[PDB]
Amino acid sequence: ADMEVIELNKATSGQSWEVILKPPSFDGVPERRRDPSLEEIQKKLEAAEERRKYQEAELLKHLAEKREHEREVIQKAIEENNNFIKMAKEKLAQKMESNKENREAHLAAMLERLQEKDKHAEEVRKNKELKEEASR
Amino acid sequence: MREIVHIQAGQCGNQIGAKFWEVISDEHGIDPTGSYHGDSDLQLERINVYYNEATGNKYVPRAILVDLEPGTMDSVRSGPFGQIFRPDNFVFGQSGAGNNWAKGHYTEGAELVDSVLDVVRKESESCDCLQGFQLTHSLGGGTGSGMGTLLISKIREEYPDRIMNTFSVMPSPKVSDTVVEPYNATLSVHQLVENTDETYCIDNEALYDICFRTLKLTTPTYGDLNHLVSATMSGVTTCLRFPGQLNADLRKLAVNMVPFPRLHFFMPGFAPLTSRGSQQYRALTVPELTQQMFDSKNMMAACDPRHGRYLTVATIFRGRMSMKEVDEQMLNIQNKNSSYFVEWIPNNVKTAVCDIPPRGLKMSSTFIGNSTAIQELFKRISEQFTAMFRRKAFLHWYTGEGMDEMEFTEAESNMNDLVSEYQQYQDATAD
Amino acid sequence: MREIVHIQAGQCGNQIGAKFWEVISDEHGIDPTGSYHGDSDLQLERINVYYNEATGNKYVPRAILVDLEPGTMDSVRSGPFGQIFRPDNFVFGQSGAGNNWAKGHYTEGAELVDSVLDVVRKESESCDCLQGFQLTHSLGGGTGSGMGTLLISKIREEYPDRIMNTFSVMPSPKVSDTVVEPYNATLSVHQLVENTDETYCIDNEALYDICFRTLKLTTPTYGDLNHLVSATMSGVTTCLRFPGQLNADLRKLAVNMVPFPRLHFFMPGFAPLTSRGSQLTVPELTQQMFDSKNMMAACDPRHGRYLTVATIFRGRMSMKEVDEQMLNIQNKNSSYFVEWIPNNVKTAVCDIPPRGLKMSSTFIGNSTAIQELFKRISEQFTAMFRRKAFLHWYTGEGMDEMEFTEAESNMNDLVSEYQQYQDATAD
Ligand SMILES: Nc1nc2c(ncn2[C@@H]2O[C@H](COP(=O)(O)OP(=O)(O)OP(=O)(O)O)[C@@H](O)[C@H]2O)c(=O)[nH]1
Ligand SMILES: Nc1nc2c(ncn2[C@@H]2O[C@H](COP(=O)(O)OP(=O)(O)OP(=O)(O)O)[C@@H](O)[C@H]2O)c(=O)[nH]1
Ligand SMILES: Nc1nc2c(ncn2[C@@H]2O[C@H](COP(=O)(O)OP(=O)(O)O)[C@@H](O)[C@H]2O)c(=O)[nH]1
Ligand SMILES: Nc1nc2c(ncn2[C@@H]2O[C@H](COP(=O)(O)OP(=O)(O)O)[C@@H](O)[C@H]2O)c(=O)[nH]1
Ligand SMILES: C=C(c1ccc2c(c1)c1ccccc1n2C)c1cc(C)nc2ccccc12
Ligand SMILES: C=C(c1ccc2c(c1)c1ccccc1n2C)c1cc(C)nc2ccccc12
Ligand SMILES: [Mg+2]
Ligand SMILES: [Mg+2]
Repeated sequence: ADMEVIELNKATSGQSWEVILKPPSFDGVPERRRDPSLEEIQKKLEAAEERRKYQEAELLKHLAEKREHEREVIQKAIEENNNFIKMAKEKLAQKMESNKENREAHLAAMLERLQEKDKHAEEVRKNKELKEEASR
Repeated sequence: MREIVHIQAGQCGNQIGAKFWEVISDEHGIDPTGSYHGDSDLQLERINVYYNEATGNKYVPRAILVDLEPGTMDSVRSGPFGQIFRPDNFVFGQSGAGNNWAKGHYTEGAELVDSVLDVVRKESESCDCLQGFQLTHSLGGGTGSGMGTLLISKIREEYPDRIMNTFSVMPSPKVSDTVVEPYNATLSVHQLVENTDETYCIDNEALYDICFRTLKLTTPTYGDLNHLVSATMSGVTTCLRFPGQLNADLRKLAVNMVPFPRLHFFMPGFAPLTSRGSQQYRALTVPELTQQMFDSKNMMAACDPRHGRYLTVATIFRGRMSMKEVDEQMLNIQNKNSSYFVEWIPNNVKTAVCDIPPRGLKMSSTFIGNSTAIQELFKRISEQFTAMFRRKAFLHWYTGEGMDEMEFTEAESNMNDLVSEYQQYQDATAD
Repeated sequence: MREIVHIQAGQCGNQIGAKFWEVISDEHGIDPTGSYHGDSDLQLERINVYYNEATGNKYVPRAILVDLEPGTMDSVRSGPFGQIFRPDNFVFGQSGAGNNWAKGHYTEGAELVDSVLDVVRKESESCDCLQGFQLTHSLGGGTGSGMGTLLISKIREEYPDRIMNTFSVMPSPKVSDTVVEPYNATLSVHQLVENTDETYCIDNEALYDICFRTLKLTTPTYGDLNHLVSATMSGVTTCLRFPGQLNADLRKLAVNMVPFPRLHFFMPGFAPLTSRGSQLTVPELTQQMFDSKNMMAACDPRHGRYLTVATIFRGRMSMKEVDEQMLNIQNKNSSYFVEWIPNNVKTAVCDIPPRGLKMSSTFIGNSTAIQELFKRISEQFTAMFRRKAFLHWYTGEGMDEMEFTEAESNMNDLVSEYQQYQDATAD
């Protein structure tokens, strides 16, 4: 319902003052937190560094497991190949031996049949002597 | 965060990798002898990201060329830009991978992997500030797939604080080299979910359909498909290579594009879609370029963006155009197609504008999207995988290398878990 | 598999054996002095199978001539090719076998057998790769029959891994030298069943009827009969002697011709049938395989079923025509081939025809019809054995009646086995 110009300061480069249109509707004035120390700051920064270091370490640990699996695959492929070679070697050895035994047995039985005939021929000729010169 | 170490593995890896180097060398004014002959200082501001500076003001790709088969790297050496590569950076074996992930990951590949790491170490140790690694490979074969993922995990162990970025090409029966592709891709996806920070899903099914349906090519070749790949790879790397507004590195891309660690498979998109013989077009305005971000026909992954929701999008506009028009048009697409963006990631679309257009084009737009619709690509691979795995068809080729049936079961469930996670966020509402 | 050691035993054995050597020497271009004078390199490619190469580019039959009677080998020595044989290879006794199997097998023959084995050993030890033995003998007599079978069993003991092949001539009353031929033949068949790998049945009943009925010879001699034997023996051995086409040997013949070990008695067949002075189409030659009139064993092929057949065509002829014609006979006469031995007929073609013929065909058949030959000998044997007629001729040499009983039942068992496979169907 009026105005009030209140001179503040006048210096070489300018002037300043306060203009009050209306005073406050409340006279009795209005109706920071320490610190943080260097130690507190260092603690927060170092805790974050250790979390980052943990994350990276755990990611390298995962990759290390992969290298282990890769070596395990290669080794499995070696093992499977070696088992194939050994089973083929043994099965072949068995076939070649079973076959030698069978072939030997066939020939053995054949010669025994012929040997029986030779024993019978001796008996035939012996039987002839029991008849011939024995009677007249 | 300046240098990127590029690695190309296997047949596909080296084909798309060589095409990337031919295209970006042309943009940067580098000829096949490594000499600069351009007329813009923007072309050399960030050359250091992909090229090493050699004596006699020449530039050499920071590229490592890997394969278990010697043949492919002879084809590279004889190519247009074949002479530009460091000869010591060619790491080739003599017995291939026989399109078997197990051979690439555990047998032939495991024997060559240390020779590759020696070359990566030499490149990486020379870097002022290593950003990370960019790998090109296919997931359908043996070397790119098996050996590429073995390289990833070995690089992850040696450089855990560096970004691992891949351009992984997905198999399709429409362009198939081998019957065992679904096994190879599943075993790889499992590795990518765990060991990469960001992957660009280059789907051969999507590339085939672009050529056939859009470009009307009755019988498209690998050359036709690779034209789309090189255009995408150039677009997607624009902000790593050229100065402007955001700077941009592989970590910044990862941070802003990946809200959940496992969900790091990007669905790239490009406009305009051209063929090699397409020497016109007399086409595409700013509103037209912006509209192609929801167009399934422009996606490099065989997924419909309209079947999911975008978690995040990064968009590159290339050429002389109104940056004000781009901003207006991009906001319009978000306001009109609001239901295809996740509401719980505020302002999830970022736009970049580069004055330099790619070769043969006066204006282009590339979209890098982290969409829940990418689950369609993983569901497709899983269906193919189970059709075969149910019958244990071709399994002896893997178990013969020492693998267990268990690894197949684990990779399959990890890919199905990836699918369920994309679904979880597609249904998730802001509450 | 190269060298064959040929043995000829007894009157019949040495007669047919000499005729074999005369015929094959002519085919191979070998003259009675052992010199080659032919105009084909095919004649000498496989000469090594039957001939030893002697100094002065000469060829000597790998032949052993055996007999208990000295007379026959004097007749051989004086014959056309008599001088071609190694003189030390003639092993002869002085007291014959008196057409008694017991004398040949146990008495006179047993005393000469070691002298023969010494000569077989010398021939066999010199061989690079011994195929085996080829024996010519009759089953009706005593030397060829008794001593021949004793030789077989003794060679079987010393060379068990070698093939034993025989050309055994069956007796007939139509051409008979002795009344005891059924006993001699039965005692021999028993030995052949057990100790040979393959036997060619040369039946005198069949040879007599060919001469009499077909050749219209009122009174045929052994010369007339032996003309048919030499033609057959030449035909049947063609693939052992000549290049191609196939590289036949005696074991290969045994393996492919004999499905059951005891059933190794072949019924030979030949076309055309000619007399000892005569100087036909592919379909005509092929048709003679079912013709009973062309069989060297007195059996009708149409009364049994063929287990296996090996056929030789000789002369300049279309090999395509032979193949077509042979398939035709199998399709038209399917009921005379056992269905449970797939593709059981094999054909060979030789450019060289036999002497006096421009085209010939020989059939080696393993037919169940051969039981007719064994049934015939068994009926004759039983007629005699039932009455114990002439038995003292045998028991006098030390033999037992038991050996007769055993040989008889072994031959009847052979007959039942042929019947078993004749009635056997593919199920
Ligand atoms: N007014 C104004 N804002 C800027 C400027 N540069 C960046 N910003 C804003 O600052 C925010 C990004 O912070 P920056 O200052 O660029 O980043 P930084 O703190 O250097 O570090 P990094 O995030 O590690 O790149 C965005 O909202 C920018 O719009 C500038 O020169 N002027
Ligand atoms: N395609 C073809 N088949 C052949 C040839 N030679 C033989 N045969 C076939 O192979 C089978 C017989 O095998 P062979 O090679 O003659 O016998 P092998 O291995 O020499 O054995 P043995 O002579 O019994 O020691 C038959 O089906 C013949 O038709 C040839 O050169 N080409
Ligand atoms: N887009 C594209 N795909 C390719 C190319 N070459 C091969 N492929 C794909 O790669 C997969 C087979 O992998 P590949 O790279 O040839 O085998 P690797 O050499 O064993 O890694 C299949 O899905 C093919 O479709 C190429 O140049 N471009
Ligand atoms: N085909 C033929 N049969 C003969 C010949 N000589 C004898 N035979 C038969 O042989 C049997 C008698 O045997 P033989 O060889 O003469 O007596 P061995 O000298 O004691 O062996 C009888 O069945 C005769 O028919 C011959 O040269 N040719
Ligand atoms: C750094 C980024 C980038 C990516 C996605 C982003 C943000 C930043 C971002 C900022 C504010 C709000 C949302 C945001 N989204 C979703 C980037 C942007 C583009 C256009 N292209 C790139 C090509 C290569 C490397 C990086 C980029
Ligand atoms: C080696 C044989 C021979 C025998 C009978 C055969 C086979 C082979 C055979 C092959 C396939 C199918 C069926 C077969 N049969 C029944 C042979 C054939 C001939 C015509 N003549 C010969 C003369 C002397 C030595 C051997 C022969
Ligand atoms: Mg900054
Ligand atoms: Mg052979």
